[PDB]
Amino acid sequence: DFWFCESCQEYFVDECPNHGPPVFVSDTPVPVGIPDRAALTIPQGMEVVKDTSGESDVRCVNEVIPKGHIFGPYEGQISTQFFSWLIVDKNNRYKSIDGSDETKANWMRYVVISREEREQNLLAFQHSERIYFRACRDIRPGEWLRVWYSEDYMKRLHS
Ligand SMILES: [Cl-]
Ligand code: NA
Ligand code: NA
Ligand SMILES: [Zn+2]
Repeated sequence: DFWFCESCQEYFVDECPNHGPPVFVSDTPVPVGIPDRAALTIPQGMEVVKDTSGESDVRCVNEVIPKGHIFGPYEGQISTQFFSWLIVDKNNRYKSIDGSDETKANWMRYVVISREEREQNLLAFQHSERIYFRACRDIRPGEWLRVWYSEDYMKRLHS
């Protein structure tokens, strides 16, 4: 697996020759199995906004999230067969990562998937059989997170 530099629109081994290594943002540590575990894992600088209708949305708060920042991995149940992400395993077979159980998943389950290219600020991709989201532009405080599939990820899933 090779990381993609959003700034250069090129791939690299482990360190971009012009921007350096990938920058990863850690989830807030929360023990698995506890109530509302997923929402509590939200990194500092982000907020899970739950409404009275039971729906959730996620926003940047406090400081800009720079383009290229990586979030994840997406957590949940992994199996061969509303919150399901496909991965292509080492044996060229599909596996599904399911964030349905809020006690086992992480905050990324609440990220809204949007096909509107104007609002997208995250791109989903696979690295080492896990799903990550990378900021495809700077995300300013108050901006809602909106994810779509990276081109490489869509090309990978067609196999
Ligand atoms: Cl990918
Ligand atoms: Na932030
Ligand atoms: Na959501
Ligand atoms: Zn670069």
